[PDB]
Amino acid sequence: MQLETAELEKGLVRTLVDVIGHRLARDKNNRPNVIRAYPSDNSNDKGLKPDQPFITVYCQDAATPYGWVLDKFVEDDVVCYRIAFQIPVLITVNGKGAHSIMLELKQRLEMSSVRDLILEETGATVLDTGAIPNDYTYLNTDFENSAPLVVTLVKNSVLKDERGSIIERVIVDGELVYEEGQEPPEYTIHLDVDSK
Amino acid sequence: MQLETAELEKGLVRTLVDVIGHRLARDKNNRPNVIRAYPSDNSNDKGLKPDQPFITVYCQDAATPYGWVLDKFVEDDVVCYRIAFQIPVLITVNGKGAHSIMLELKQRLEMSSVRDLILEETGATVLDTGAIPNDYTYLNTDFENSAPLVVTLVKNSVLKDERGSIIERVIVDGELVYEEGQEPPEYTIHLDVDSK
Amino acid sequence: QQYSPKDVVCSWNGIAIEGFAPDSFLRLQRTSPLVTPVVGAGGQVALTRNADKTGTIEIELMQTSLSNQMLSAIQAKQDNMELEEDISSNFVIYDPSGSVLATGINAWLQELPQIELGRDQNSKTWIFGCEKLDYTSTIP
Amino acid sequence: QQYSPKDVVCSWNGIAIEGFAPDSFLRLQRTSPLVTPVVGAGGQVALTRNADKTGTIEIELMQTSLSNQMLSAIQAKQDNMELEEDISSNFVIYDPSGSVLATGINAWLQELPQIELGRDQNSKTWIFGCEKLDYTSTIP
Amino acid sequence: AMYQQYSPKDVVCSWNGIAIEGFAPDSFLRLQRTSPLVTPVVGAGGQVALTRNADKTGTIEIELMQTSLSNQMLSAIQAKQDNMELEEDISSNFVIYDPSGSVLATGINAWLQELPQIELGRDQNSKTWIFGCEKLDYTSTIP
Amino acid sequence: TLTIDGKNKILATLTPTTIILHNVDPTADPTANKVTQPVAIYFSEPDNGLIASEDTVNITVPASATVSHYSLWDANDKCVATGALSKPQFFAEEGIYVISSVSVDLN
Amino acid sequence: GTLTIDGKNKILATLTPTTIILHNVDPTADPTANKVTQPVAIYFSEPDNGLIASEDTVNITVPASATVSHYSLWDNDKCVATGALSKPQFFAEEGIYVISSVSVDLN
Repeated sequence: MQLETAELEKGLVRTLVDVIGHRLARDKNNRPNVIRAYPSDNSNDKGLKPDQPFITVYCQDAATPYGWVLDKFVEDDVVCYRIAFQIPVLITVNGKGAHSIMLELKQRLEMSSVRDLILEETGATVLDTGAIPNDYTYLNTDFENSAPLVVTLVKNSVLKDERGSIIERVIVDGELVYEEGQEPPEYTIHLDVDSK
Repeated sequence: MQLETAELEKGLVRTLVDVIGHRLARDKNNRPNVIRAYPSDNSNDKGLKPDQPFITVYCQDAATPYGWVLDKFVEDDVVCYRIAFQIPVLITVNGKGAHSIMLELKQRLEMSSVRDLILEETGATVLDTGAIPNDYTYLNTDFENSAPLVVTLVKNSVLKDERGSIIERVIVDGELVYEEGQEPPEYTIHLDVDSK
Repeated sequence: QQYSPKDVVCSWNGIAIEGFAPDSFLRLQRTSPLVTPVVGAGGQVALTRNADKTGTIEIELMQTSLSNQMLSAIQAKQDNMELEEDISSNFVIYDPSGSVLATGINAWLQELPQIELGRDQNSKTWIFGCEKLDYTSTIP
Repeated sequence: QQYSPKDVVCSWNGIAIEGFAPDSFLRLQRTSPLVTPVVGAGGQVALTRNADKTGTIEIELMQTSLSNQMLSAIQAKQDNMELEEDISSNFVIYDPSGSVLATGINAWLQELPQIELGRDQNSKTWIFGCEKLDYTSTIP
Repeated sequence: AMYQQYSPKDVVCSWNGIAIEGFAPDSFLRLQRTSPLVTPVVGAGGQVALTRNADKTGTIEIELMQTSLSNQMLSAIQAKQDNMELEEDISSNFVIYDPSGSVLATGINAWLQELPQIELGRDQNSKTWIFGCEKLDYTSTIP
Repeated sequence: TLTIDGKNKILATLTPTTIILHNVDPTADPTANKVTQPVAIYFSEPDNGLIASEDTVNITVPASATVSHYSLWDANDKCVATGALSKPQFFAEEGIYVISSVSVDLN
Repeated sequence: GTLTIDGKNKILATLTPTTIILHNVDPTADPTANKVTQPVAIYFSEPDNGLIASEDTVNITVPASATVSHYSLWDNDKCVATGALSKPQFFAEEGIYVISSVSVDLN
């Protein structure tokens, strides 16, 4: 499995539709309003703001606090590497009662279930979950209630080194001497070992 | 080898074309779009922004956290000095899916290969690699996705002191005395030693 | 060449070890000093050359590193062997920059790692002993 | 799989334990080292294989965690039993990522928790002993 | 080169057909001849002559844990031997098995000699048993 | 050394059926780095130990993607041939990459 | 442009030669000309790494006063391979020519 935030966001979006979809608004296709941040298509088209309440998913960054390389192994003749990653994600609810919805979303991510569905879709484990503020932003006319939350994930990624190769034959030479630097060696041992 | 960031940047640019050139856009000459930051020529000409996605390489600074002088030796009659340096570099991807490309670039700089090619071209070793944020900047009309990364390098530089000289002859004088300050010395030893 | 933490390779018992902790993932130390001076009441000095040359090797790995399973499996096998068979093996460390020029002649596993399960992933410390901690040189 | 603090499960005496402290809620450690080397005056080395294999298990819980009542009740029952009946029970720890592969063969409650009533809710530390702190491996 | 390793776990003692187990935390066995091999005599003029003592008896001391079950078996065996008639044999070979070769000796016609002093306190006190032997042989693998 | 008749007896059973395009060299691992969906391809019966495609194959490439190699797959999802394209081609927008012809040799 | 190991393994399974014949002239021409000995059965094993090897030794009776300088493999008769023997041999009288083992490769 390779690590790609584009897939983690999609998996989280698909999971949230079932986990917390009953509290959200629904579009013309009856689907709950969960979307990825900064919507756009065809390199210039821009999405419209859905009907409230809705959810936004945005991946912040990715780091490797756990060393630099976790494993190096051979799976088939191609060499492989494994690396441990950490990915903080930001989920926000916009509308009225955003805090009341974020609280229930928090209380469900900690269940034994749900954490299995997340791993089934994204193949990642939930590591931490931060606090929830209760924000108000003026916009125009009326304030909008919002409630962000940060959910950190952990995943292992594997890549293939197509430039690598393996050793399958070894040739060894040796000598024996009574004294250091004895120019004609007392004995010479030549060895050759094949994998087969 | 002397340390010059102008050459380190060129070596990194040449290496990246092969390492991560398959994910980038290509110009009229079919070359992947990798460039040095703040392009300019003839002291006033300014380069244009290439087609996305592309990469930018910019050397931040250079420091000497490892003492001040590493070695002092004589190679030929000219005296020599060796100094240890550290050079953080900044690589950014601009376009769509910048994070997805920076992740794969990270996962390749940690391989046993690639790190050999970097040393073959620039003659420097990779020391560290920082985290990758997921930035959005408005520009005009539409946001642009970007993903910076910091790769620190280590290199040793050697310089020639043309003002130096070596000692090849020594003249020594001595005295012996029963008591301190014996004005006529008991014995005098004169010695002269040549290199030849 | 110059030092970089991505080139260090450690090998013991035929296996390779990876997944080092971010910092302070290796330590070496002799047990006794090279010389123990003795000073008499009159100020005269005589030197004693210690025959002790053992040492200790401490290596830190990530909690989920695969090398942890290999070492535990090796340790488990040695608990079901007679005293006639041996357990020592050379501990070889390679570093292109020449920062660590040493190797354990006959190295044996000594202590099991301590385990902590705090918030974030922790490290595991393995301690090996050696009969002779050799300090080699790259210059004749 | 990869480590996450929400998957660790501890079971002793048939009950389950939850309400772990935010950080450093579990610790394991052997009592004695695997091998004690001995070095003679001439530099020769001989090894002693210790038969000791006991260990200690420290677990931290929140002050209001319900598991505190269960452990206190279990301890109270054992104070009113004759020496013929036993008090040991296997201490089993499960972790899907394989970070902690160990289990106490015969574990007995050893020390009661210290209590502090500062400003905010504090933690309680329970210490168990074991006859054999086994370190298992997931690889043959 | 390094010598063979010493492992207390693989040491087994036997006497009178029973196995003695439950060694104390430290110093759980001792062996000692009674008399020295040679007793030199020096005259006033400095001349020297050697006496070769024929005594070869010895003592084997073994120290067990306070609650070790082997304490019961020894007590029962000793109780049995108090009622036996003088013409019945009470001695048996004391055998020590040690794959590390650190112990070289064995007891020929060993007998129980002293009972253990019993002491109690907050901690646990080990119990010391003492045996004699007609001949404490010293043996080793041929060099 | 094989004769022409043996070569023809051999090539008739290769039966490549589809072609996929990659951006990384698929020689070491053909399962990864796919860029386009499988497309159908047809071949003629062997002669002189050689088989050639019977017609052109139009492949649609997604926008912003690159193609540098190819691979052929059997009727039972196994990779049997790999190779490199004439040029590494970058598609600014969705387009059609035209496969003029392809052949497999035993000579 | 090259066949993968899987393609070679699939390919070799179809070549199933079962007889071998010797000639005193190179059978690169009409393969049935200059035949010197009767056909002798020969077996081959499964293809591994794109190579097949003969299962067991084969004894061929060279008629008295004959000469052998070449050989050819036959299937259902089609000759699939040809080659030259290590040395032209003059069997002044009836004798035995031994083929220790022969293999076919695609590398």
